[PDB]
Amino acid sequence: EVSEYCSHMIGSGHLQSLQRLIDSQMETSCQITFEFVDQEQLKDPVCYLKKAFLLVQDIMEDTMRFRDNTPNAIAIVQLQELSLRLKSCFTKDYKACVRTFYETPLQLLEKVKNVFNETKNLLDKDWNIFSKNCNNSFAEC
Amino acid sequence: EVSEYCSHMIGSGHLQSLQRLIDSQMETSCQITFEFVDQEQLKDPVCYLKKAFLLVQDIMEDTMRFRDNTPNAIAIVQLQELSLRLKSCFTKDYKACVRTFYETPLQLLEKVKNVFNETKNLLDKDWNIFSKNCNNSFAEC
Amino acid sequence: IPVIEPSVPELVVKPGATVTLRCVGNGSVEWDGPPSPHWTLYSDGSSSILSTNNATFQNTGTYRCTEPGDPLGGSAAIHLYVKDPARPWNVLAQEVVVFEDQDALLPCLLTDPVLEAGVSLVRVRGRPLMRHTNYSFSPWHGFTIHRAKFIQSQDYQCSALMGGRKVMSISIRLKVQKVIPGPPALTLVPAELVRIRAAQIVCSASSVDVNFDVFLQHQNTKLAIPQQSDFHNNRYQKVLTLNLDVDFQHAGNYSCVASNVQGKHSTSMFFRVV
Amino acid sequence: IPVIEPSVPELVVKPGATVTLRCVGNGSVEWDGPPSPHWTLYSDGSSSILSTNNATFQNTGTYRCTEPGDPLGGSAAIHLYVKDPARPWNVLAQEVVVFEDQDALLPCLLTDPVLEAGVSLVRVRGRPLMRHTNYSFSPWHGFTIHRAKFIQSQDYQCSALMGGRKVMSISIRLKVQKVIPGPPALTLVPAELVRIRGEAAQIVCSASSVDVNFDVFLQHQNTKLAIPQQSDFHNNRYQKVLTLNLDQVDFQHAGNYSCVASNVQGKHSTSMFFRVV
Ligand SMILES: *[C@@H]1O[C@H](CO[C@@H]2O[C@@H](C)[C@@H](O)[C@@H](O)[C@@H]2O)[C@@H](O[C@@H]2O[C@H](CO)[C@H](O)[C@H](O[C@]3(C(=O)O)C[C@H](O)[C@@H](NC(C)=O)[C@H]([C@H](O)[C@H](O)CO)O3)[C@H]2O)[C@H](O)[C@H]1NC(C)=O
Ligand SMILES: *[C@@H]1O[C@H](CO[C@@H]2O[C@@H](C)[C@@H](O)[C@@H](O)[C@@H]2O)[C@@H](O[C@@H]2O[C@H](CO)[C@H](O)[C@H](O[C@]3(C(=O)O)C[C@H](O)[C@@H](NC(C)=O)[C@H]([C@H](O)[C@H](O)CO)O3)[C@H]2O)[C@H](O)[C@H]1NC(C)=O
Ligand SMILES: *[C@@H]1O[C@H](CO)[C@@H](O[C@@H]2O[C@H](CO)[C@H](O)[C@H](O[C@]3(C(=O)O)C[C@H](O)[C@@H](NC(C)=O)[C@H]([C@H](O)[C@H](O)CO)O3)[C@H]2O)[C@H](O)[C@H]1NC(C)=O
Ligand SMILES: *[C@@H]1O[C@H](CO)[C@@H](O[C@@H]2O[C@H](CO)[C@H](O)[C@H](O[C@]3(C(=O)O)C[C@H](O)[C@@H](NC(C)=O)[C@H]([C@H](O)[C@H](O)CO)O3)[C@H]2O)[C@H](O)[C@H]1NC(C)=O
Ligand SMILES: *[C@@H]1O[C@H](CO)[C@@H](O[C@@H]2O[C@H](CO)[C@H](O)[C@H](O)[C@H]2O)[C@H](O)[C@H]1NC(C)=O
Ligand SMILES: *[C@@H]1O[C@H](CO)[C@@H](O)[C@H](O)[C@H]1NC(C)=O
Ligand SMILES: *[C@@H]1O[C@H](CO)[C@@H](O)[C@H](O)[C@H]1NC(C)=O
Ligand SMILES: *[C@@H]1O[C@H](CO)[C@@H](O)[C@H](O)[C@H]1NC(C)=O
Repeated sequence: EVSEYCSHMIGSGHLQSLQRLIDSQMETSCQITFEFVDQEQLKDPVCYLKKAFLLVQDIMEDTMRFRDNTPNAIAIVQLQELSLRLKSCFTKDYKACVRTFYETPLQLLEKVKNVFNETKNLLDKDWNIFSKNCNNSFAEC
Repeated sequence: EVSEYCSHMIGSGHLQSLQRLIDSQMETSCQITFEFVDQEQLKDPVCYLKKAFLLVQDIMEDTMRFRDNTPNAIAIVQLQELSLRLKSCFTKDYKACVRTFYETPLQLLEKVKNVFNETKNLLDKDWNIFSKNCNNSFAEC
Repeated sequence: IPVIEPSVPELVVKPGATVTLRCVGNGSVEWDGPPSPHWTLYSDGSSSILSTNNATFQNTGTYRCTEPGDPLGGSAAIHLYVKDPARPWNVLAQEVVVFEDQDALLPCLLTDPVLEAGVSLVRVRGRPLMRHTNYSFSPWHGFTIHRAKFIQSQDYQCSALMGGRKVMSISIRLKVQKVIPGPPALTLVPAELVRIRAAQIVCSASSVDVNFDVFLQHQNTKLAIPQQSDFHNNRYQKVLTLNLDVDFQHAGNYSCVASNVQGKHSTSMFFRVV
Repeated sequence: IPVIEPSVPELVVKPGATVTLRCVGNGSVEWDGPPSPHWTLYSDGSSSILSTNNATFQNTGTYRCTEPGDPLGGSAAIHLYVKDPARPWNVLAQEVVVFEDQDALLPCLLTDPVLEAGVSLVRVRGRPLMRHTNYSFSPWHGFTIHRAKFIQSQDYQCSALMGGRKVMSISIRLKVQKVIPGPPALTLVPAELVRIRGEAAQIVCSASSVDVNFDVFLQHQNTKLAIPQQSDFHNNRYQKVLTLNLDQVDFQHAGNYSCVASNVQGKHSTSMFFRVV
């Protein structure tokens, strides 16, 4: 269903909500375990984001949980609706090729923010970037 | 000299700021280690809070760190200023008679909130409550 | 109204069983039901007969009989259960589309009514239902998600509890659509303008969805202006900003026009040069 | 101006050393310096002599000589270092009080100037300084915390680096006090009011200060009314609000409502008029 509206989709307002969510979080040394794409196996910027975008979905549901009707909770919902819209921009075929992490919640938030931010950057340059077959890229894993 | 304004000092605005701070935090399973008063050794409500109030000072400095000029950061500062004012309600003694905990950040925040909340409650009933010598209470530890 | 024999609300049979549904009216009648194999159909003037020798789980569903040519006649119905010990679900559709705040029926038909007490709705890959998912179940129809939301646009599965193990139906994709009233809301300002040979014209459009165009055109020749795009207050904005640091060739009829799947909308102004 | 011999800005001596400070002007002169032991004083008409046989680390500090009979004549100063290998610090005061946004000098005198390259200010029990603590050090005076804040009201310690180990001074308590400008800020509304007898009216007396220690009462004429005040902390300020509700007004309710609030500074007052038609 991919379209020229793959850009204009990740607004700055989205990134602000993420930043505010990040800024609200208490700086603590505690680490949380989560599944995410390994930068080593995927040096390719375009195929890294492709694999990451899929994983961010599970992260926001499982990890990024907030009290109902709180500003952060609403921000998360919007980011999730955003991700549904970002679907049909990413072409995909057949898991794995990923690694377990053990980082602070703030570091997790920075990863997710980076995923959304860099995806916006690339789509501004060209909205049809993430429609490439990374099956070959997903082989070297 | 312990004032009659030992009440009216912990305002509801203080408790709201704490609540907003708690509500802003991401719900995660990660645990953090910290020193806090043991309910087992101190069943006495008045002497529990006394020992707790001293300990929350280090907690807010060491653990409850937030990004500069963020709403939560400002809240912590106010709670810290509040605690300085509260010193003139707590009469001095002497460490120990406390134990190490390993809980989630939200649980730690609930403890601190409970300390501030119950202290306000007691001071409303009588503002000169925490002027009692708990040296005898601190013996059974 | 036509008459179905047997006069029973529902039937429960094993795979392999013989099922024979007969309908009778005054005028010609016809059956409709699940698109399923092994059905034989016998029909004459007033009656019609469905029959199979090898009933399968795919035959599970409501079979409705109507008498065409009788208007307002009404219909008669009967529900068939084929309790396949291996196949608890007969999914009628793997795709469902609704709008927000509508009920969303996921048509997974249970092949054995006694299983109802141990059924649930889940998502693919074992994930749980989205938070605050209001839903209920009917054996004849399937799971209905009440007041569906955009966020619930997911791939679902129907869970049946058989011998301890939960057995899944094939996936069912649900599409929940934002109710988009019409074309993108335009704001072209200023409505009137006149300058001596600076000026600014901003063409803007906003919709809850991102999938919409907007263009600013001088006369009938559209201008190539880079549009600023941002998301705020749960709405997408797209703004074309024209800056003329002016002359007689810039004057004219600037039309601000935006389109989407709904249709095209247009607003305009006049620019004079003295 | 009086004259000190030796004519040197400072001295550095070992514990046990003999130190002799002599001052001379025309007329009586006087020494002032750290309250310290073993000082002997010889004085006469135009001269005065401080002297010790057992100089100790407590003798560390500035010794100032003045001629009390000369007005505007000025003073002369000399600084003494007694470099005790065990005692790097001579603390003059264990308590310091200032107001917010003032410099706060913590008077821990370094007993050996070469140690400066490796001194620091810390808190008791090993605690680090508060965040964004702007401070500097002078050997003759001690650590000065610049633009002190209420949050910095803590027990401090002076750290000296000697042979790897950090050696602590005795604790120094700093009190930073909020600058309370004047009486509580009043807000009495409405400024004007007129109702028909039987209708309703509301008068809210309010006062706010950075400190909690302040009174506020609302009075009809000069007879104060008994209104329960709601008290809350908001926008980093304490509020105390008296809310008067008259659901059923009448002619005797009309009059000179004064809203007046007090504190240790003084009392502030504002007022309005209420008419009954
Ligand atoms: C009752 O129905 C059986 C199923 O018929 C199929 O299934 C229904 C739901 C419809 O889709 C219909 O169009 C299909 O034909 C009748 O067929 C026999 O049933 C078994 C399952 O119970 C199986 O389907 C048999 O077919 C094969 C097949 O798929 O072609 C025969 C193959 O030889 C065999 N595999 C190989 C390589 O030998 C496969 C496999 O065993 C399965 O695919 C995997 O287990 O099965 C089919 O002949 C059945 O005859 C009928 N009973 C009556 C009329 O009494
Ligand atoms: C130079 O001065 C030394 C200290 O003079 C005393 O200390 C100063 C700070 C003032 O308080 C002043 O009023 C005092 O007279 C002379 O003697 C010895 O020096 C040390 C150095 O710090 C110390 O002050 C001595 O007192 C102690 C000690 O520390 O040795 C104090 C101890 O508590 C005590 N017991 C111990 C060490 O556990 C010891 C002795 O053991 C006592 O006998 C206890 O039974 O004394 C102080 O006497 C020094 O003599 C002088 N020099 C010359 C050349 O005169
Ligand atoms: C800026 O440019 C636009 C585009 O040229 C102008 O719009 C035109 O304005 C006309 C006003 O009379 C019409 O609305 C016209 O629309 C049509 C149409 O849809 O076909 C034009 C047709 O020529 C006309 N048909 C006839 C027989 O006259 C038709 C007609 O009114 C309807 O069918 C009757 O219901 O309307 C439209 O293209 C702007 O006006 C111009 N200036 C400004 C200030 O906006
Ligand atoms: C009845 O309400 C009125 C206002 O509606 C109050 O008026 C003012 O109250 C103040 C206390 O809160 C002062 O008392 C003030 O006193 C004056 C005065 O009464 O004349 C104000 C004058 O401006 C001043 N003289 C000048 C320089 O013009 C005058 C003078 O300095 C000395 O005070 C006189 O001894 O003081 C007053 O206007 C009333 O307080 C309140 N109650 C009563 C009983 O009137
Ligand atoms: C879930 O959808 C229900 C639609 O039938 C809706 O029904 C109501 O249920 C309430 C309890 O949740 C209450 O008892 C009402 O009288 C009844 O109409 C229900 O409100 C929906 N649930 C939520 C949480 O909105
Ligand atoms: C059946 O249909 C015929 C033709 O429309 C009509 O004449 C007749 O009355 C009907 N009989 C019944 C029992 O409905
Ligand atoms: C005495 O002091 C005066 C100050 O007025 C000065 O002029 C004079 O020289 C002094 N004399 C002596 C002997 O010190
Ligand atoms: C620290 O002191 C210097 C002295 O000029 C000042 O410029 C600086 O702003 C102060 N505080 C900060 C901002 O850390």
